[PDB]
Amino acid sequence: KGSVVIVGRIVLSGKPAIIPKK
Amino acid sequence: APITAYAQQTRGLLGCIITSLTGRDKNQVEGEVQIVSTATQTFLATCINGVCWTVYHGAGTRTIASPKGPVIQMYTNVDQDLVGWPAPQGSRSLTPCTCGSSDLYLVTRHADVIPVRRRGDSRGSLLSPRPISYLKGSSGGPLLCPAGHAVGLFRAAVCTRGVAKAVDFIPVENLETTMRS
Ligand SMILES: *[B]([O])([O])[C]([C][C]1[C][C][C]1)[N]C(=O)[C]1[C]2[C]([C]N1C(=O)[C]([N]C(=O)[N][C]([C]N([C])S([C])(=O)=O)C([C])([C])[C])C([C])([C])[C])C2([C])[C]
Ligand SMILES: [Zn+2]
Repeated sequence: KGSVVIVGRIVLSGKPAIIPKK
Repeated sequence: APITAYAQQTRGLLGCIITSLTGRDKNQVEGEVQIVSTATQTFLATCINGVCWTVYHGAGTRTIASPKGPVIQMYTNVDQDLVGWPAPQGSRSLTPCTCGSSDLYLVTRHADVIPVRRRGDSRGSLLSPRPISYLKGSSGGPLLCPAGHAVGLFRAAVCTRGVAKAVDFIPVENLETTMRS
């Protein structure tokens, strides 16, 4: 049987941030 | 501080299937909750105190893919519907709730946090019913308290007519008991 794979993440430790322009 | 969350997809269908058979995942890890998948389904896994916990009904008895190959489960409790593997190098752990609050917030696989009021020790009522399709793929996710501490792991919805009015969760106390077994 196959292994459970990590396909993505959810981060709770993030805080309001000004999105930077590139 | 307000509980906010965001999601990020790390791999696709073909990459996921290959990594499943291989059992070797070299991707970098970040976050407290991992979006996890099998060939059958996709659900969530929450890292709490150095251990990555998920739902037994989703992971079964499988290993988790890692840089070093498959990693065997540390804890397995069919009766409590739990499994645990050591938290992946890179993940960040949540910590058990101490304050004993009754105002919980469920974090879904789409990174939405919804308020739920604790009723029983394993039940809580959504303050805003949503179709079950909204909650789909969220079992194994966290039920946080206003302080951001793990109160339980989402496992099933109490729904009717296709609308979830309440949720069934696994309180963190069963994790202690599971580890102690
Ligand atoms: B997880 O992503 O795997 C998933 C998430 C879920 C919320 C919308 C999909 N969990 C499940 O699929 C669980 C798992 C399976 C059944 N299940 C459910 O959530 C189901 N709900 C229940 O079985 N609820 C019952 C009570 N009912 C019979 S009722 C009136 O249908 O709610 C309990 C609360 C007693 C558990 C469905 C019907 C899929 C919503 C298991 C192992 C419980
Ligand atoms: Zn708390």
